[PDB]
Amino acid sequence: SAVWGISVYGVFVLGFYIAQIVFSEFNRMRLSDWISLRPDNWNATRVAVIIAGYREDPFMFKKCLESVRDSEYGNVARLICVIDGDEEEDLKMAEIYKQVYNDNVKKPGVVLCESENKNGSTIDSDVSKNICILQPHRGKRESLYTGFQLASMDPSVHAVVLIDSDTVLEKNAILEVVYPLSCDPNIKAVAGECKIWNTDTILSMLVSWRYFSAFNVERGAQSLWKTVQCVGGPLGAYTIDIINEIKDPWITQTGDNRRLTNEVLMRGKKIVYTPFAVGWSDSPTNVMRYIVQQTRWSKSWCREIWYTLGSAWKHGFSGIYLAFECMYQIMYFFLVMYLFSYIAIKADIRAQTATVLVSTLVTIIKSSYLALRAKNLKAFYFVLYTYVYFFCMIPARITAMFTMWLWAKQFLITYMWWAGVLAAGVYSIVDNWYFDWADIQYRFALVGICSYLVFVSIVLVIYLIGKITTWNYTPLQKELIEERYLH
Amino acid sequence: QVQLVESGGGLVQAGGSLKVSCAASGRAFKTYRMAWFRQAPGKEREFVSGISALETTYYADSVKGRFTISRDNTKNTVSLQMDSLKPEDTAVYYCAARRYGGTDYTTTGSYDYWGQGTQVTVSS
Amino acid sequence: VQLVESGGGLVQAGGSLRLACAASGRIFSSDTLAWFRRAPGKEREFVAASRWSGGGTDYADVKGRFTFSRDNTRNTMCLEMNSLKPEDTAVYYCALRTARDSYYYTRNPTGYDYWGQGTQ
Ligand SMILES: CC(C)CCC[C@@H](C)[C@H]1CC[C@H]2[C@@H]3CC=C4C[C@@H](OC(=O)CCC(=O)O)CC[C@]4(C)[C@H]3CC[C@]12C
Ligand SMILES: CCCCCCCCCCCCO[C@@H]1O[C@H](CO)[C@@H](O[C@H]2O[C@H](CO)[C@@H](O)[C@H](O)[C@H]2O)[C@H](O)[C@H]1O
Ligand SMILES: [Mn+2]
Ligand SMILES: [Mn+2]
Repeated sequence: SAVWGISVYGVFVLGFYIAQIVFSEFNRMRLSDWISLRPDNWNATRVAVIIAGYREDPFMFKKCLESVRDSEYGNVARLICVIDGDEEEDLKMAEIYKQVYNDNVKKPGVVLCESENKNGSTIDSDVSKNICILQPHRGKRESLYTGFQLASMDPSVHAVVLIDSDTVLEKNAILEVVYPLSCDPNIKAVAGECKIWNTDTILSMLVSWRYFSAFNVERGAQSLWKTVQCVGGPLGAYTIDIINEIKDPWITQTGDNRRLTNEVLMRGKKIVYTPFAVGWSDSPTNVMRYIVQQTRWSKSWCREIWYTLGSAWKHGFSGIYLAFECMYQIMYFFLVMYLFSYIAIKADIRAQTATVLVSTLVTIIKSSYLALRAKNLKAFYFVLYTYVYFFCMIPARITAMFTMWLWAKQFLITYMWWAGVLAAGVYSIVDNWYFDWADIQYRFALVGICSYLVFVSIVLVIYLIGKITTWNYTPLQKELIEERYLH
Repeated sequence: QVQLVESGGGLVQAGGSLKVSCAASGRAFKTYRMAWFRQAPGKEREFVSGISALETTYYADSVKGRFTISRDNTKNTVSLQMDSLKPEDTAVYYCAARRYGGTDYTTTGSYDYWGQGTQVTVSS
Repeated sequence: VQLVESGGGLVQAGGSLRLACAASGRIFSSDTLAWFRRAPGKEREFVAASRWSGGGTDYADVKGRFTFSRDNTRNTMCLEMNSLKPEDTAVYYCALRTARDSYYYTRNPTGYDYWGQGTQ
């Protein structure tokens, strides 16, 4: 029974991942074939770049603005920078914008989406000049809607680029997010790659490879069938007609970009993900903040599940993959929970050692593929993501399920999960307190657990050596620290 | 520590069967490797059979295909089923238990908790 | 951004000149680097422009004869004027335009806020 369950877990985890790898590779081949036909110095889609932010680091906001300005795309109509706030502290963003761009900061007294006349011409007069708006703080959706209306008042603008206030774009990110829109009349959105640059912490180092996997594999797989989720945010291109069609139902809903993407998909429109457009953002360095962020992400995903399933019904035989993935995530969560619960109350050393060895092996295979794809030996740190998942995501999923003092609603379930895991480990240790070197099964269990501990210790020591030698830092991170030292 | 009390025995004619049971009155029986030893009237103790904490059956020579050892952990017992007796199998059968031990499961000194012994005899 | 241009002098009829404009200060790959000519009298005359990353826009009077190149690594650009004529020898400026106020191509000297010193 235990062997059958472990084999089922192994196949269930390593078969969908292999299928996703194959689909992402085929999406990469399709996009490469599309790009190989792109004429040199191609600029046919007029683009307005939208930056929506709220009290970002003055250094990182300046880096984002400079990365936008230092972009090689030849057809950029305008830059729209919307700031969720007109308070005294929110003027720092305007000052940074004036440092990097013109003195066209506007402070309307109203939020554009909460007015009888929502046209961008009510708060703007010239579409040629880059614009900065200081609008009252309502949310990411309201600032994004103001940016959409400011971009839509120029009839010559064909597409729109959404980036975060902290995204350091590559010199060809805009070109590679806007090119796929012209390769298919039914493609109304493109998702770009987001890369974590601040790999100076054990959590951020693993979150960087989690982002790499979840973008490359898990979005090329969706883009093969052209049903990518969560487009926009750090980097994403939207056609102007589709946003003109879907902005009102999206803003009048009773910012995660999930509902915007589902509004695109519910109308039968294709969405691709390009791995050749890269924008650099950061990740939380704190475990607890990561826990609350993942709780919010899981709450958003669980809220937009019926709408996602309905969206993956408008595609005749496509969208079956989207529905299968939506069911697979739930089935995987409950499979992991059931496996841990079963092997935790039985206190069988053979089963626990087999489970940890199989999980380590499958994560080693996944990390090997990640290293091959990224050409980076640091992708083997992803074997340590098992701890991050088991100790931050499962509490996050349970909290999202249960919440849909302020400390209790955020961390009580996490602390209870930690206490339960500790109690299960202690019970398994005290229920199997014996030594028998004459038994081959006990020898196998002890040697397996000791080898697993030695492996994880060696990986941790390698990470520590890299941290001391600053070998874990991305080149952009080294550049950013060097720039910060002297401002 | 486990206190081992043994049952079974009696007389068998030839080519028959028997069962010897050993109940342990300790605390954590499922962690104890158990063993059955025989002592001939004019010889020393010999390892006959054994079962590990994770069930793994060991049998000696002239015993592999005839005996069968099992353990119950709900009722803390270890049982040896001698399904084919020969006149050489007339010996006192003891049960031994251990929790911590090395590679040697055969020597009398490998097990620290011992039973009293049930006389098992077969007459021609 | 400080622009300094070198190269230029007396040329006898048809020939070739190479003017190098070096920029002190980072360019943003969206700043249109141009060359403007000022004959004795007249006004500033646009002769060439190109964005710092990629592009190209040559004046009608110089189209075909003048070649515009950008190093993009040493922060210098070069203008090669081949098959010279007596009517274009006075002054070249190699101005710069920043895509801060707007991204619109200008071709007018007013839109260039950084200029060099006159070079024959
Ligand atoms: C009291 C002390 C002495 C020990 C208590 C902690 C252990 C009981 C914990 C620490 C590490 C835990 C493991 C860490 C990671 C995983 C991965 C998890 O599988 C995954 O989530 C990986 C997903 C993938 O394979 O990609 C299954 C549970 C398991 C084995 C956990 C089982 C319980 C372990 C051994
Ligand atoms: C009953 C089943 C129990 C739970 C099991 C299934 C739960 C699965 C949860 C999947 C969550 C992963 O989905 C995650 O969602 C969040 C928002 O929703 C997205 O997050 C997106 O929005 C946020 C904020 O705008 C941005 O910072 C982030 O850059 C962007 O990508 C993640 O990119 C996507 O990967
Ligand atoms: Mn930030
Ligand atoms: Mn960020």
